[PDB]
Amino acid sequence: AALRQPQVAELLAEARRAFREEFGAEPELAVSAPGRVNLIGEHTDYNQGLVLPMALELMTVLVGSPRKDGLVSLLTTSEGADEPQRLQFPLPTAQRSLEPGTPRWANYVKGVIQYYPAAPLPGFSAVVVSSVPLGGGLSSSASLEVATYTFLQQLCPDSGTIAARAQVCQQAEHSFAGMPCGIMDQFISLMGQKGHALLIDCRSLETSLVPLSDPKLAVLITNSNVRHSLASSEYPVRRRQCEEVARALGAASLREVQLEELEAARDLVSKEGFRRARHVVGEIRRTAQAAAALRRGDYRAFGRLMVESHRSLRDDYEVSCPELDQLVEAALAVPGVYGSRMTGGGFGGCTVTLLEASAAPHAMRHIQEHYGGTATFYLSQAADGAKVLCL
Ligand SMILES: O=C1CCCC2=C1C1(CCCCC1)N=C(Nc1nc3ccccc3o1)N2
Ligand SMILES: Cc1ccc(C)c(OC(=O)c2ccncc2)c1
Ligand SMILES: OC[C@H]1O[C@@H](O)[C@H](O)[C@@H](O)[C@H]1O
Repeated sequence: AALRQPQVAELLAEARRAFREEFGAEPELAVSAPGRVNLIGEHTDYNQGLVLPMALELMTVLVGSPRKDGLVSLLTTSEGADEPQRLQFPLPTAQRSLEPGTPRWANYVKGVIQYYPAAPLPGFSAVVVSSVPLGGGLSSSASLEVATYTFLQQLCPDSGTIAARAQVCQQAEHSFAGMPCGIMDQFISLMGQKGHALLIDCRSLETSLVPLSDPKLAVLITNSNVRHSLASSEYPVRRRQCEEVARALGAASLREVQLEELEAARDLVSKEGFRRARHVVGEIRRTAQAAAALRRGDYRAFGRLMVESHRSLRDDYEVSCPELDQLVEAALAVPGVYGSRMTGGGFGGCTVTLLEASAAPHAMRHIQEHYGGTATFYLSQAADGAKVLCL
């Protein structure tokens, strides 16, 4: 009974009802954008590396209608949202630009509106709902940024590219939520497809849609139900650390750097600096193998790379925590688990376990009553990206 069921028809239903009640009318548009689990490729995106996320059935829905009066009126019904649940503001102009503040959940919608590249953007009324656990490491913020962006395209079609929309959503994250993220979470929330993982090349911005085509197996996502303080603080520190190496090795990005390179050039960089880049340059290689493992149906190599990916995160990148360490070591003990790791930024959030669909229900007995803290489970079919339903 720890396993949360998606209930996506219900989430749209609740969003419509709450719109009709709040604004006096049926909403004209529904949009959705999913949260994400990163199978492997941790802390590689911002080092121009490779990531292998898939989109979750956990999503953010905006239901809404254009206004004439050039203002934005928002209601969120998400339980975890900080108060107030409602915010109204005028559209930004040459004169007045939006600014982050209170409430925080609105900062994501403001940021996307502030950097939306097309015109003219009319005002709108919208209800915001999400089944993505808020700050639980499955990209609630990217799904609300991308759900917002998708709603704005219905108001004012952009004439742009998938990467342009990801960088808009990424800019809102940087400027309005003070989180200097890579492109992974936005890219996956835009481009996900049911029954596929998405290999992203964060140097070239090439993307591959890789079938998840053994249904014998599952990905179990485990919510540790913690966020440590160091989370917010440490993500940029790591990022600045990766960039100092790249300075010192005359590389424009760590991507360009290979493990033979870094071992021969230690003297050039810090002992921390060398171990930060040892993850990244290590990780990027492990992903490329994990992609090529997935296509060959080599579940057991992908598994083992995954554990390497955790051990590099835990020991070299130091962005795991005892709770994650303990959900991973606990998963890796269960026969038919190919692999387990922390996913996303770390310091709390979720693990992702690759295992047999028959073995998965053994785990949720076991994890719940052999996990120090409280487990929540998602059994994730790989899902669609950003979607529109005309109402
Ligand atoms: O405070 C933090 C720390 C950083 C991680 C982060 C949280 C909070 C920020 C604002 C409210 C409190 C939780 N929210 C999100 N994301 C998000 N808030 C949403 C609201 C409605 C719909 C979808 C949403 O996704 N991320
Ligand atoms: C990394 C990897 C390698 C191989 C396989 C078969 C993988 O899993 C799926 O194909 C799959 C996952 C979840 N739901 C359905 C299918 C994953
Ligand atoms: O794999 C680490 C990831 O951490 C995420 O939470 C962040 O939003 C991504 O851009 C990426 O840096």
